[PDB]
Amino acid sequence: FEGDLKWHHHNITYWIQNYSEDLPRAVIDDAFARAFALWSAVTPLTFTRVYSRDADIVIQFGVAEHGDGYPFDGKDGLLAHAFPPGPGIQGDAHFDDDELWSLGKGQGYSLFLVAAHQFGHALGLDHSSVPEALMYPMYRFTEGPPLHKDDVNGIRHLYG
Ligand SMILES: [Ca+2]
Ligand SMILES: [Ca+2]
Ligand SMILES: [Ca+2]
Ligand SMILES: [Ca+2]
Ligand SMILES: [Zn+2]
Ligand SMILES: [Zn+2]
Repeated sequence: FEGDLKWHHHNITYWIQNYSEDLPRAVIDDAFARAFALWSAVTPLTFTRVYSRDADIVIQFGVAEHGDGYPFDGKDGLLAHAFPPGPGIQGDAHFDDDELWSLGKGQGYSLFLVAAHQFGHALGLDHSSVPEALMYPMYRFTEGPPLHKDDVNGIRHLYG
């Protein structure tokens, strides 16, 4: 009788399929690892980076129509999107490479912050109505801690 789209295994894998040319590959790797670690700390879930098309969460940079019927829209506007837990395209996270990806300081959008938000979706979270929460549906650059009680409550409601 229990519902919520969620992963039914606790060790989730992820594959960085390609790379934006806006940042060094190591910096991109580290941004995604940091975004997963945000979630990992407060949940029984683990995240394992793999090199495999068969990862749970496939990560892809793309522009305009990129093969899922949810085209990106050029600069600004939509930044990224992610599908809820499930097989194949489900669980995957895509980033609009018509954006300038950075660490959010000076110019462009923080790849770390956007990815942390997308990974919330990829793990089954919807949007928050709390302006301060990571899952609030608007980008605000911050240097400080992104998680709010509401984000932690949401993920723990799903996974314990
Ligand atoms: Ca964990
Ligand atoms: Ca865009
Ligand atoms: Ca997937
Ligand atoms: Ca870009
Ligand atoms: Zn997409
Ligand atoms: Zn969102």
